[PDB]
Amino acid sequence: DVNFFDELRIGLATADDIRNWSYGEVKKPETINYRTLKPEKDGLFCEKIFGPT
Amino acid sequence: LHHLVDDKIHARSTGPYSMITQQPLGGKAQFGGQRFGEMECWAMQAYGAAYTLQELLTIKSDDTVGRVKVYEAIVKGENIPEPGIPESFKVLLKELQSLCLNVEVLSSDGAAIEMR
Amino acid sequence: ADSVRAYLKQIGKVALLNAEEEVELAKRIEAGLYATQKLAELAEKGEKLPVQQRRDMQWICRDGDRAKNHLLEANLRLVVSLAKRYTGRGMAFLDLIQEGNLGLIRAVEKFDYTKGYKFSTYATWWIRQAITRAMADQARTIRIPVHMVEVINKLGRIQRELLQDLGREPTPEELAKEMDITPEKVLEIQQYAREPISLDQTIEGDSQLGDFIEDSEAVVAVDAVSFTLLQDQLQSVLETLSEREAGVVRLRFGLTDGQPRTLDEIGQVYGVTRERIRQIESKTMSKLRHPSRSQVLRDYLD
Amino acid sequence: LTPEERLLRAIFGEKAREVRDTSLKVPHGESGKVIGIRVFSREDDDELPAGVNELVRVYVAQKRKISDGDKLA
Amino acid sequence: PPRTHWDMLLERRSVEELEELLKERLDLIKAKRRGT
Amino acid sequence: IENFDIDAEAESLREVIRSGKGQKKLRALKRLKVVAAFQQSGNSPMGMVLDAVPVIPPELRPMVQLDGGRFATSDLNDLYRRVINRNNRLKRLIDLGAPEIIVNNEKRMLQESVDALFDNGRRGRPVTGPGN
Amino acid sequence: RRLRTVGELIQNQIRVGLSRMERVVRERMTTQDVEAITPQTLINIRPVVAAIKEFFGTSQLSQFMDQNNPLSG
Amino acid sequence: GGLEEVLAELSPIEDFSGSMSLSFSDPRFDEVKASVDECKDKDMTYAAPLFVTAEFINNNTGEIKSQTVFMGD
DNA sequence: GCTTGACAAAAGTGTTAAATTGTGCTATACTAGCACAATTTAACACTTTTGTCAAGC
Ligand SMILES: CC(=O)O[C@H]1[C@H](C)[C@H](O)[C@H](C)[C@@H](O)[C@@H]([C@H](C)OC(=O)C(C)(C)CC(=O)O)CC/C=C(/C)C(=O)Nc2cc(O)c3c4c(c(C)c(O)c3c2O)O[C@](C)(O/C=C/[C@H](O[C@H]2C[C@@H]3OCO[C@@H]3[C@@H](C)O2)[C@H]1C)C4=O
Repeated sequence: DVNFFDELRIGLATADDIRNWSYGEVKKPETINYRTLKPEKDGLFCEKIFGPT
Repeated sequence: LHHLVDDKIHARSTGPYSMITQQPLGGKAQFGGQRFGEMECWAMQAYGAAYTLQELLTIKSDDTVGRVKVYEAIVKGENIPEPGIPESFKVLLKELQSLCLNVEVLSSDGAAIEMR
Repeated sequence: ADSVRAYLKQIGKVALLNAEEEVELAKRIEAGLYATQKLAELAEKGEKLPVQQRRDMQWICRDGDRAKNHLLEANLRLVVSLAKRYTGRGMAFLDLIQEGNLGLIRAVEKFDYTKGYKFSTYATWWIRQAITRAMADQARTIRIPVHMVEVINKLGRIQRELLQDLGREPTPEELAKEMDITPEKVLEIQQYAREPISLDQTIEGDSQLGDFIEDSEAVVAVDAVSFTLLQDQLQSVLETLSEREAGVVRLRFGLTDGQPRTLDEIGQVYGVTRERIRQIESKTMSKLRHPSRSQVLRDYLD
Repeated sequence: LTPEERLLRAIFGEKAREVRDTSLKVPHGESGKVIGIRVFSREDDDELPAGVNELVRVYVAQKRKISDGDKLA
Repeated sequence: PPRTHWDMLLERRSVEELEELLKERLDLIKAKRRGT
Repeated sequence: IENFDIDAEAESLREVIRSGKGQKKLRALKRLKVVAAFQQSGNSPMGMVLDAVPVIPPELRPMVQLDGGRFATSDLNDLYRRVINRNNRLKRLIDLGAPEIIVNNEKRMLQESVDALFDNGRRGRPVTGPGN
Repeated sequence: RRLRTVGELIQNQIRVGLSRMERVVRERMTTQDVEAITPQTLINIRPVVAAIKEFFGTSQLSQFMDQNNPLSG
Repeated sequence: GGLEEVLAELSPIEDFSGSMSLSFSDPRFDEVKASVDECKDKDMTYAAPLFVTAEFINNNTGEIKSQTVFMGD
């Protein structure tokens, strides 16, 4: 948390840039289990990639 | 007439915050705070009150760590801390990334800075 | 101009087949498939073949795929014919069409010409199943499994039939008996059948719903400070206790490490029987309850 | 629970309860008296939406003396 | 271990049925090149 | 874009403006603006075609149960759901081996989903949920 | 310039519910066995009562009655 | 009647072939379920069930199938 | 001040039965429900650990 930085730059995000940012590839169109209501693995809220609940 | 004081007076020091954005959520339902909109920022900028404007947009609404530290400062009677990065701005950076726009905050050195 | 309008333009460019045409294509597709498997088994067993015979065997393998693709492109209109009837149930028309094409593929894979039945007779089952199977798999944002999607449709079916028999919407006990399930089961099913709503939706005027959700784990500044003030008050009590006594209370609750510790594990650090640790714990706790030591923390109760 | 909190539970002997308090309180600034209460219960054969057991509605009224800031016309 | 097009074909026809089919197909190409 | 000499496309574009002045010069002039913008920068123009698509964090596209047990969630989830669904189905069609019409149809659908994900309604029919 | 009164505003929403019923009745006829159909088999009312419920429930024309004073209502 | 007006529009639902034709007629209303004061109490809609008198005729076999249909509240 | 044995409660553990879940399939011609396998979840018998008591060095 510096709060004093000089420049702000924008540019086209290459496939490698996107590839690099991601903490994992979401593989399933699943949001959450319908009974447990907990996030489905490899899905859109998968804790494995996005983070702990 | 159905406009009455008891229903229209609102006051807020601290309270709940939105889940997506970290600003106070308005309305009487949530003990909400008042909105400092686009025109109001123009007036403050016209006055030249940079610190008053920064205070309103960083540690009164969106600074997840700033708003809690200022409360700690007021209770302890200490000076009010230096503001942080508005969560709204950080959310903006992520929303640009999601559009395949590589935005990089840069210092004098030209080195990228981890926004975390 | 329009996406679907473009797809129908191209599927129509292949003329629909007749029975004899289907049977022949179904033969070549089958011979090529066996000609392919034959050659693969040979290498494992040896069994070299006549150089020439292998040549026109490999061409039969190649020739079967034209029969496969020609058969698919001819019956694409059939898929669209079936997919139209399922629009508007939570799936885009094109997605229905594609999943239908998947069913058409298997129908070709599983077709049998020796039965002498027209192709549309048998392919309709696979296209219909592929579309509905897909809807249960995808149409819902939370994705109920197929068997549970099956019991929901069956339950609504029952409520519908009964409603006409009764003249009123049924009670949970009636649906439970009519379906041969428990009344708490049907209630649990009706909770599963609930479908979500959009935060990005707006409600009166210019206010999207999303702005009203509280962040529950967001640190509340009035409590976090008191917690810091509380842990400072506890730091005072420990200095009053014996050095061994203060050390025991922490480890038992792991104030410094952040993790509790069992007595036997507290015995290793202090080299004493775990019962002694239990005894020291009992004596120190009672002394903490002593009037002088705990007076301050009463107010910090809540 | 918190290591700091679990100790206070052991000192003052108040068992950390197994459940969270989500009670219906009166909104800020609102005041008055309770006129009536309506109660719909699952135990009794009341009709409720799936998953809902009991419903209770409290009606509060208040006398509003004409006050500074009220709007007349 | 998926269920492939071969498995689905073997389930409905024995190797002798497939073999006779292959013989017919082989004779067709055989007649094309050999006979004008 | 792979077979693109981005200097000679630029220079051949660079000279025509002064010689063929007229209506066609304006077409070349404006076109030179974007061609030179890539020349000065060291960033490749391949970025205009995505091999992978980033997924916004869940907190910014939340799915929470407002009280009453009912659930609400951002439209982004259904938009991401459309993209990943058609992406996987495409993989399935490739692995099986499928007529070009079916595969091409799936690729067009996939492209449209990413378009709807980024700017919905910008190209043709906007994707709608319940209540249109 | 005319004004669609309440009775017609209901009538129009009834018409929409009967039209989507017309389509289901049509498809129901084909895949159903001849002589195995009765007026009950061809008709699922889900669209009709949904049209009435949706209109009263959602439509802009169906409004929460403002009752602060009898003149307002 | 507004309901009869919309029913005259659908009757009859004729097959493409016209082999099977289904006719609607004679709307029927039952007495209200509960009073306005009871509906505002129990959070239910003030409604009266609506029966209809339909019919399905087969031109091939000439059979007549009459029935009573419950549209809804 | 500390230790030991008897002991019960609690927490693991491996083994099994039940449920949950996913995939395949339906053959007049037309251009939902069930069977079965796979996987997950519960149940349970059984073993180790942990907290506890009385009694004694
Ligand atoms: C839920 C609901 O009933 O809200 C209603 C409305 C608020 C209540 O009826 C309210 C009691 C109101 O009657 C009284 C009240 C004193 O006035 C006010 O509340 C305000 C503060 C606004 C004005 C004021 O007090 O000064 C009296 C107002 C007196 C006058 C001369 C007046 O101005 N009338 C008035 C006001 C309107 O704005 C609209 C309006 C509208 C249509 C088609 C109308 O004919 C409107 C109308 O005639 O289209 C819009 C874009 O959107 C539609 C929005 C809503 O419609 C619902 C319909 C469905 O019901 C539930 O789901 C739907 C929901 C999402 O939308 C409106 C129609 C919309 O703005």
